[PDB]
Amino acid sequence: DIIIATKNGKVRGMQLTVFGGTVTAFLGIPYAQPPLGRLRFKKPQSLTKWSDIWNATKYANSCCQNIDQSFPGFHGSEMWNPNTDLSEDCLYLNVWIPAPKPKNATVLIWIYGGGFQTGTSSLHVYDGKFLARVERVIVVSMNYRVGALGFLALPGNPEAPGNMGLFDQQLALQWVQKNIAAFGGNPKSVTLFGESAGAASVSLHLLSPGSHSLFTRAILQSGSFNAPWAVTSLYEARNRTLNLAKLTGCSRENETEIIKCLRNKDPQEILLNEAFVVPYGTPLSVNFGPTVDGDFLTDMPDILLELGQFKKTQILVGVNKDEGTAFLVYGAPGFSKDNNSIITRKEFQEGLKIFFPGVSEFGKESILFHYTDWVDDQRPENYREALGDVVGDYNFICPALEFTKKFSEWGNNAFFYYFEHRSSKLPWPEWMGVMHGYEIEFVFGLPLERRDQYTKAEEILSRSIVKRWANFAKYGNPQETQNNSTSWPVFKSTEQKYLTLNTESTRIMTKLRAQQCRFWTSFFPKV
Ligand SMILES: *[C@@H]1O[C@H](CO)[C@@H](O)[C@H](O)[C@H]1NC(C)=O
Ligand SMILES: *[C@@H]1O[C@H](CO)[C@@H](O)[C@H](O)[C@H]1NC(C)=O
Ligand SMILES: *P(=O)(O)Oc1ccccc1C
Ligand SMILES: [Cl-]
Repeated sequence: DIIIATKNGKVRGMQLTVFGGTVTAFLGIPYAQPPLGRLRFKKPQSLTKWSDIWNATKYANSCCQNIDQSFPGFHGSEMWNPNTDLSEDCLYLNVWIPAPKPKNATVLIWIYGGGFQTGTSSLHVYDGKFLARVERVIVVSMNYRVGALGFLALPGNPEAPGNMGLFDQQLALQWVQKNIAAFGGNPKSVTLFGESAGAASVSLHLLSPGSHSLFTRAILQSGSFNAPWAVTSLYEARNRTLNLAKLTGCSRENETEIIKCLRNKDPQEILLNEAFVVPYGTPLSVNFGPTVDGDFLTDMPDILLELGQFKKTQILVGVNKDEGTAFLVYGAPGFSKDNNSIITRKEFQEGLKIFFPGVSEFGKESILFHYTDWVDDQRPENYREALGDVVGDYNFICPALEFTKKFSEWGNNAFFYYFEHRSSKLPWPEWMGVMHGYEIEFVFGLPLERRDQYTKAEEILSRSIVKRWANFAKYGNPQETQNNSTSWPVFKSTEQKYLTLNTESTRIMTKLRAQQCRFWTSFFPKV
């Protein structure tokens, strides 16, 4: 039997055999009072002590959320869908520790993406047993509230102050601080890592004074707070909270009464109205996400970044070669996962309307002008490739690069990667390339399991990535020192060196998407 005593009480785990070894999993440990009843939309309350033991032997409830129903039965989309019961009672976390119990282990804390609207820690691609086994780090991941239940904002008013889901994450980092030493973890060596909204979450913890002392280093996969989908303004969070109230018939005059009304609704009624709090949406709509609450976030984060107001430490940042492709089949005319999606100039233009609904005629045209000046000729996939690049560059790549330059300008070592490998098992079609979210299985070490139909070259690549991530967490330096590897250089501004990740040749390059990103971060914010 394997029992650990934590501040709030005893917890029992279970033994897992991985790679001829053993890993101890503590799945579903509670870290806050369930935010039910009068607690909905509030910050998370600390947990009530318990006698007896807590059986942490299965993944807990996932947080209430709408599910992707565009491709029922298709693994490509359903692998991201929640794999545990949905419930408002969902504030739990997981711990994987190597066996035997480590002495002073570096800790990796995972934060999932999901556009702040979806996600759960219990996904197969976030299984931390491989990392614990192979690198002897301890892996932690938590569930946190998403959508309106987690980001509904009536700013000021503590009944629904905004950013609750970010505070869920923060209370969990706190739990690691007070508890991880009992699991053989080193609270002084904690690395946050996350992807998409997870990565943008990590970036926000870098700015939040309440998070400063709760971690050491940070890894941001395909995401940062300066991404255009990442932070809702005070003015439009307001319109959204109100619109949600009208739709749900909770429009009151006393703001606190509106919240009280919203508290006596079935989550389904709130989930089903979330999508219409906006006049026109995009496949990348974040209807309820982070705001400037004056608490977790004390000012507009672009200002804090620009002015050096963040945790001074090392960061590891990167993106995938075809970030934008994933989103083209959730709306763009002429696009399908089931054919090669050769679209026309008119389908491209219509495609911008989908992705940039609120921008001017001139704005959509400026994008067209920048991305359609090509050569030879008359290449049928021109418009197809270009639209994917538009969405990728604007939503992910350029803000990640920009974040990194700005962060590095204040003295800290930063490391940038460009993930170029399309998985051998990718269920999506070839034209969609190296998709958003498909580096994760490599980071978490799935290809190490050689019964899982990955090629050997993928096993090797994953092993190197796992080693780089682990060395970054342990030592702030994402090198692989033992197997004649390419050194990964710091990303300085001006020089802007980055490292390519692929199965064949690993290369140092400079100035990723220079021309494109010049268009986005300099010209485009003016339109
Ligand atoms: C673990 O490591 C830290 C250094 O980061 C040290 O301060 C702490 O005392 C160590 N605790 C032990 C002995 O496990
Ligand atoms: C609104 O109602 C709440 C709950 O009864 C009360 O606490 C608050 O003081 C009221 N505020 C206003 C502006 O009437
Ligand atoms: P992530 O996979 O969470 O991608 C989304 C989805 C919806 C909205 C925004 C974003 C970044
Ligand atoms: Cl509080």
